[PDB]
Amino acid sequence: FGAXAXVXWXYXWXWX
Amino acid sequence: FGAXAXVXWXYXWXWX
Repeated sequence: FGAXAXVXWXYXWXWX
Repeated sequence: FGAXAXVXWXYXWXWX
């Protein structure tokens, strides 16, 4: 979750 | 992964 990877920001779901 | 939850910063493994 959040800023890095998973869901949120960076790598996976949500946004860059 | 990273800043939020999972492994890294915030909620789960690593650091606050």
